[PDB]
Amino acid sequence: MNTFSSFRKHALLHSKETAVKSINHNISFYNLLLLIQRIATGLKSANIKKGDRISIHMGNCFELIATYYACLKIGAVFVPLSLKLSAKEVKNLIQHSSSCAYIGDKKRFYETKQEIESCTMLEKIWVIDLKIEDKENNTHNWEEIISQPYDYSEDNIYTDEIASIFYTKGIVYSQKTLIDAVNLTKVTINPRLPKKPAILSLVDLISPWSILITFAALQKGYSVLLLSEVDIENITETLKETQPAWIAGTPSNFHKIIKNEENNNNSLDLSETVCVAGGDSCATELSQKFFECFGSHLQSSYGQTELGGPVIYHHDIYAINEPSIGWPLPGVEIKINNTQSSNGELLIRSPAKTIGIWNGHDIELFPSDRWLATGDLVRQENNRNLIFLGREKDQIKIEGYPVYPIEIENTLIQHADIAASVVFSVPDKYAGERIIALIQPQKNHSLKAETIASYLSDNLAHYKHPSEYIFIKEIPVISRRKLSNEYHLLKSQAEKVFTL
Ligand SMILES: CCc1cc(C(=O)O)c2c(c1)C(=O)C=C2
Repeated sequence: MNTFSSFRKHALLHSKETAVKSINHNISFYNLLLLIQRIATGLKSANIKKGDRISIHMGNCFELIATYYACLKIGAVFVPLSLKLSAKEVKNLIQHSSSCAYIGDKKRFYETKQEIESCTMLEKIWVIDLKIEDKENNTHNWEEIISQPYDYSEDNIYTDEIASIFYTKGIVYSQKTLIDAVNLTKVTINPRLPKKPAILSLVDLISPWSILITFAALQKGYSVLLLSEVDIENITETLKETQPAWIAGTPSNFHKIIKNEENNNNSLDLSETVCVAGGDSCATELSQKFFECFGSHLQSSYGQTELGGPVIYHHDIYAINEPSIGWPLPGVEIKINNTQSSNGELLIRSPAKTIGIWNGHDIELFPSDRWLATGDLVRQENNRNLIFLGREKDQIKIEGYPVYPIEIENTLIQHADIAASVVFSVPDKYAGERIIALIQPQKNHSLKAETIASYLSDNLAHYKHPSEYIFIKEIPVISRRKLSNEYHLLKSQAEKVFTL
């Protein structure tokens, strides 16, 4: 069982349950399968064949998930085009990917029309809500692909065959890569037992992590809630109405949800809700601000397209007082380049092996034993939790020993008088580097400098101690490199500078 057959099995055994819903629409598992079958028939009637690449370019809608599944059913290689791409970058990917067809919605197509319609290898262009005067040549209305009943034609799909290309470099997934990537993602979707759960991903469904989440949720029998851009702009209001059991988002997504409660009397109840902050870093500081706002125990996921899917999962960030990213998922193997130290660079190999990189003309094959160098520094505890020591380019050297800003910042944020902090170093003639702490005092809370110093005496080794404190009422926009370059400016704008 491949990804489409897994969906079809659950769809046919739980046919009347809701598979996908929006605020004002819903489709059952069975009716979703019927839509998928119609699209497949339309694709094959348009002479789309196995191995043909199809660029997909649309916002969150039921047709997007059905189109993925229709591509999987007939073996058409789907190529999702991020909504963040300009018209210029969209056309480049259509050309680079050697796509011969394109499926998009009205908003994205009309932003991109000449570019799309000037890619001459595109035999078919299907647009949801295509305007009638634009039905001509190879541009078709989406209705034409579903106008014909399912023809019950068979499909021979094999696990080694290409399934999709996800551009960061076009990362090629086989059917097996997707099976294994969804299997990793399934382990990270753990809604609480309802006293039926709906899954929400705030990342666009065109983006690989949401694709995997959606497959994984449907295969577990959950419904998937799809939100529009305006729905997410009004996320607190949307959440109060839709009440999903599980929410994936960026750290920025959840920071926004926290901010909205400050100014919205009627509190949103996320206490039963399981929330997963997804990224390539650590969510420890977010998790604890997230707990005293909502009483919810934030989780995190760590992965990237080159590793197939999520590879490291923290099912309870707030339970670990040090910054940490969690535990390798099943089959995930790690290596820490920590020669002669306890801390080192995290190297990962994933059980979801991507096939290679599409370079326009050939697939650059990956030796399936290759490790990925993350650029992140870790230490592995006895229980195999990965303590997160930050971004390797951010480490500081003090008397030869490495110092990790993320670690100092996590200690600093524990103080109630500190709203936020950023630690970085500046050059120093005879010490090499000097540690600076940029401290943001909590509003109203009166400042107070040696308190920080004495606090840090009690909690970090001396060599990690900042040599200097810059008190600033707002920290600029975070890149410790840029702030280090602005060190003299920061001091001149500072409300106070304390030098030890
Ligand atoms: C599909 C590969 C993948 C991509 C991304 C991303 O945010 O780009 C993420 C993860 C996996 C993840 O586990 C949390 C964030």
